Amino acid sequence: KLFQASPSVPAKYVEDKEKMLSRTMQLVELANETWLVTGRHPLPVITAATFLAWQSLQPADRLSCSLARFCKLANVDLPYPASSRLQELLAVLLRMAEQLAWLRVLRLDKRSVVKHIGDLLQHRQSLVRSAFRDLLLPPCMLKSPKRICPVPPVSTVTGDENISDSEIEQYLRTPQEVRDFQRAQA
Amino acid sequence: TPPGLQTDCEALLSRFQETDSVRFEDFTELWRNMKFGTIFCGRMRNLEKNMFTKEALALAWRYFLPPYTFQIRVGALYLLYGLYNTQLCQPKQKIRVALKDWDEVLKFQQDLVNAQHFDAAYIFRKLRLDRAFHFTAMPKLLSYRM
Amino acid sequence: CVVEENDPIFERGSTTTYSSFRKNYYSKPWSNKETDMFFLAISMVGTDFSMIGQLFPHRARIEIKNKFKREEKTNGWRIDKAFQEKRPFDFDFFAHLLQKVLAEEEKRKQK
Amino acid sequence: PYFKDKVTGVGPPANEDTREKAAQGIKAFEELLVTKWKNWEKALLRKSVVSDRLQRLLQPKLLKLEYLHQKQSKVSSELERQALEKQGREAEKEIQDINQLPEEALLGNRLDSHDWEKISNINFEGSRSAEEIRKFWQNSEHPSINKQEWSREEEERLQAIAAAHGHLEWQKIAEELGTSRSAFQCLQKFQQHNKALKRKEWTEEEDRMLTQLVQEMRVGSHIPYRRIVYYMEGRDSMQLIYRWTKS
Amino acid sequence: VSGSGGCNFPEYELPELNTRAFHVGAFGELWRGRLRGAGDLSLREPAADSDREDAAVARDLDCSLEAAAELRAVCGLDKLKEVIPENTDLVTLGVRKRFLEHREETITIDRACRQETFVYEMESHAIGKKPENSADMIEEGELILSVNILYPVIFHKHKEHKPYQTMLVLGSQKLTQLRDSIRCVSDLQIGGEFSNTPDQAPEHISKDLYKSAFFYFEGTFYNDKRYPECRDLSRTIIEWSESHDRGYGKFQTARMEDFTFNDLCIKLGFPYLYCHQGDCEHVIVITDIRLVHHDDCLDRTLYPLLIKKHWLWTRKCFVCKMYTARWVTNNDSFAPEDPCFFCDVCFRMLHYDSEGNKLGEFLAYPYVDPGTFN
Repeated sequence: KLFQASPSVPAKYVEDKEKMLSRTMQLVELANETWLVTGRHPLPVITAATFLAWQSLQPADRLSCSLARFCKLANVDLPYPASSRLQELLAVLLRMAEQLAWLRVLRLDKRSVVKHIGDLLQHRQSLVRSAFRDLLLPPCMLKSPKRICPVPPVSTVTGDENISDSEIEQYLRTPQEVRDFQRAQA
Repeated sequence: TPPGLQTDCEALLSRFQETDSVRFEDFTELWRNMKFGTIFCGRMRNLEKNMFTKEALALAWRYFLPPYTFQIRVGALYLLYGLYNTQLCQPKQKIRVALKDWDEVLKFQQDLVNAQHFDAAYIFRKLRLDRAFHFTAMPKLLSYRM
Repeated sequence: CVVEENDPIFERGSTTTYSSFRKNYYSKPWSNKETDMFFLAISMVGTDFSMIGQLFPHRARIEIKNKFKREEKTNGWRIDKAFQEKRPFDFDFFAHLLQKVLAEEEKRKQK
Repeated sequence: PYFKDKVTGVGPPANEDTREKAAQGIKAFEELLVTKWKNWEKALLRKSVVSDRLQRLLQPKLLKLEYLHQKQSKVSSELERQALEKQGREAEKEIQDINQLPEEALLGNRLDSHDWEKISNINFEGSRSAEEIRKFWQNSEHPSINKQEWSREEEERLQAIAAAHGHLEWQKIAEELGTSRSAFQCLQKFQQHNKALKRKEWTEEEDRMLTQLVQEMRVGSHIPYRRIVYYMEGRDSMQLIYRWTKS
Repeated sequence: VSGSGGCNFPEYELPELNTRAFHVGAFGELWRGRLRGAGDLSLREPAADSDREDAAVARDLDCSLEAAAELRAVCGLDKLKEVIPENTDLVTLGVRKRFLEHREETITIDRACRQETFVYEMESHAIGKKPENSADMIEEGELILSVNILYPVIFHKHKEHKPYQTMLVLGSQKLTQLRDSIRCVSDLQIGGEFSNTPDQAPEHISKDLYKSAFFYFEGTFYNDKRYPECRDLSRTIIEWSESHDRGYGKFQTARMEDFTFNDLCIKLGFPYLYCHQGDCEHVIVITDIRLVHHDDCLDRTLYPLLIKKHWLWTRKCFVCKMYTARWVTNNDSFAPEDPCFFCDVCFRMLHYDSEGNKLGEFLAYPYVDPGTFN
C-alpha cells in the first residue's frame, strides 16, 4: 500500500510504484544470479529485495526502520527467513561495494550501503563476475570443509556365518528383568 | 523538599511526641531551652533565605495534613505558628494550604469547641486572624517536566 | 450473547498469505546429567520406548525416540557400552532420582 | 513533557494559516538555526565529495567499457577484435591511472561544480543543508586554506587594502591581502582585533535613552547591557559596563 | 454546553502529577462560600483595647481571658533569639556553614544572583499597588490562576525543561485578555522580501495579518471572533479528528469573547493547547489556583503581568559580533554562511555600494530576534 497515500501511512513512506518495482526486479534478478533463491523459499527473498528498494529510494527518513516495522506498516505477514535473506543480500552488496572503487574507499557497511545500492545495480554485471572470480552455499558448508565426505572404513568381516551365542544371551531378557517389567507395567 | 529543614521539623516533632499532649507549657519550655529556630537570619542572601522560609512553611503545613497523634498535630501546627509570628523577614509568603485542608481544620475547630484545648484553640484563632493561610490545590508547585 | 468477551483481531489480509510447514513440535533440549541418566535408563531397559516414556513423565516419548536415533547416528560406541553394561531395574531409587532432577531443573529455572 | 499536545504527530493537518505562513516568507527563527560542525561530519563531507568526484569521473568510463563489451559480444569479426581488445586495455589503463592518482587532486578547486543537494540527501540524511555544505566546503574544508593563525602581519595590511578599495568587497580585500585564506576568517580576525568606531564622547543624549531603558525594561539590580548595546550602536561591552555602572 | 459534572475538590488521579477534571467558577464560588474573607484590606492596626477583645471572646466559644492573657504574653518577640548562629546542637547549621565556606571560596560579595533578583523584583512589582481609578479595585475572593507557557524550542532540553514565561490571570476577566497578553515572538515577526528596498518600513506585521488564534482545553475549542479577519483552523482540526474512528470523541466549539476562565473545565498540571498563526503552538500548564490577597496586586488593570520572564540570548551580528542582528540573508554570496545574520550598519556597508545599489544577488528578510521583549 506504499503507492497511494493512506491515512495510516504518512507521505514519507509512500514511494513511486514503477521505480520501486523495477528496483525490486533488479534485486531479485541479482539474487537469482547469485545463488540466493535456489533451494530457498522465493517470497522471503522478494520481501527482502522490495524492502531494500524501499529503503534505497529514500535512505535518510527510513534508515532506522526495521523489517518488522516495515511488515507492520505494510500489513503483511513477516516471513521468518526474510531477515536472513536480507543479511545475505546486504553482504553480497558489500562485496559489490568492495569491488567498486569509490565505495571500497568509503568503507561502507550493512547499514550505509543502502544509499549506494542503486549504483551497485548500474553495472552489477562485471561486479558479480568479479565477485564470483574471487558460489553461494549455506553458512554450515562454508566453514572450511576440509574433510569433505570422510571415507568410512570398509568393514566386510562376515566370519563363517555368525559370531557366538554370548551376544544372543546378552540380548535375551533375564527372568529378573522380565518380572521387573511386569511389575512396572502391571 | 528541603532536606535539613525537614530533618529539623521531624526531630522537633519527635521531641513533641514525648512532651506533654496539648499543653503549651512544654512548648514554652522548648522555645526557652532548645530554641529549635536558629537558622533564620544568619549571614545569607535574599532569595536563599526567602526560599528557605518558603519551603519551611510549605513542608511544615504539608506535614499537618496526615493523621497523627495530638502531640504531632499540635507540634507541627504551632511550630508553623511560631515561624510565622517570628517573621522578621520582609517579603510576603503566607503558609501554603490546601482547599479541603480548610474544611479539615474547620472540623478540628468544631472538635475543639467541645474539647478542653482552650490554649490551642486561642493560638489557632490568633493565627487565623493574622491572615497567614494561603491555600492551593497542591502543597507544592507541579508541572509535566517528568 | 457475547458481552464483550472477546477482542476482534485485524488479521487475515485479503491480499495474500504464505505457508509455515512447521506448527507444533517445538521440543526442548537435554543436558549433561539428563543424558547420563538417559543412558542409564537405556542400559537398564533396552530399546523399548514405551517403558522409557512411562518412566520419563516430563519428556515426550517422541523426543526420547529422536534422541535415541541421534545417538545411534552419532555416538555408536556409547550405545554399545550402554548395552554392554547392565543394571537391575530400580523403582524407588529411580523415583528419588526423578525428584532430584525436578529439584535440579527448579534450581536451573531460578538461575 | 512534549510540544504536540493536540496533534500528537501522526496526522497533523497543514491548515490554511500554516500554508500561508509557509508561502509568505515568514521564517522567524526555526530554519535559520545553526549547529556546530563535528569532526565525523567533516570526515563524511570529505569522503562524500571524493566519492562523488570519482564516481562522476568513472561513470563515463564505465559506460564506454560497457559499449566495448557490447561490441565484443555483438561483432563476430576477428580483424576488429584486436582493435577492440586494444581499446579495452587502454580504458583499463586509464581507470588504473585514475585510481592511482593521489588523494590530493580529486578534491576539486575552491569553486567547482558539484551536486550539493544530492550529496546531502544521500550522506548527511538531510541534517545539513546543501547551501551550508557548499559554504563549509568552499571556505572551511579545503586543504589549500592556511590554518596558521594571524602572525601579527595581516591586520594592518588588511585595513590598508580595505581603505584603498572602499571596504565594499571582502573577496577582493582578501585577494589583495593574498595570505591564501578565506575572506570570512580574515574579516573576522580583523574586526575582532580592530578598534570600535568611537561614536561620541559620552554625550547625555544616549545616557538619557539608557535611563529610559533602565526605567522601562530593567528588573532589580542586574542591567541587560546587551539590550543597552542593541540600541546604543558604536559601543563595546566592557567599556559600557565600567562607564555606565558609575556616575 | 454545560460543564463536566465533577466535585469541586480536586481529587488526585496520578501521584504528584495532576488531579482530575473540575470546574473553575464553581471552585471559586465554593471557595468564597466556605469562609467569610473580609481580611484583604490591611487594617490590622496602625487606648481601650482590653474591652474590645473581651467582647470578641464573648462572641467566641471561650468568653474568657484566662488562657488568652497568658498566650498573648507567651507568643512574643522579646523572648526570641545579627548573632552568629552557633554554640547550639543543630543539624541544618552544618549545611549552612558548609554553604558559607563554599561561598567564601569563590562567590565574591552579594551578586551573580541574576534570576534571584529577577524573581524578587517581579514579585515586589505586585506588592500593595493601588489602582488609578476607584472602580478598578479587585473585589475580595477573586480567583488568581498561575499558568506556565511553553512556546519555544530554543532552550535547554537538558536542564530539567524551562522554555518560556509564566503568567497570572484573574477568573472574572476574559480569556481574550490573556490571549493578547501572551508575549509571543511570532507576533512581532514580519514576513516579506526587502532586499531591493531595505529602507522600506515593514508594514502589516504577522500580529495584524494572522489574527487566527484558538485555545484548546479538554476537547473544547475556543476560537477568537473579535476581528473580521480571523479564520477557523478548528474546522480542519475537527475534520481530521472525525474523518476516522481514531478514538477521539466529539469536540465542542465556542467563542473566546464569551467564555471566561471561570467557565473553563481544566486539570491543574495537565497540558492544554494555544495555537495561533497556523503552527505557532503554546503548551499551557495551569499549575495553581488561588484567591486574591492584600499582599498581591489589587489592581485589575495589571494583575496579569509576568512572573517567570525566562532569559533569552540574542543573535549577534555575524560580521562585527558587537551588535545584535536585525536582518537574515539567504543565498548570499558575500555572506560567510547560508543561515547568516547581519545588523543594520554591517548589512548596509557590505551588501550595498557607496550609493546604495544592491551589490550581488541574495534574499534578505527582517530578522526579528527572539530577545525583543526583554
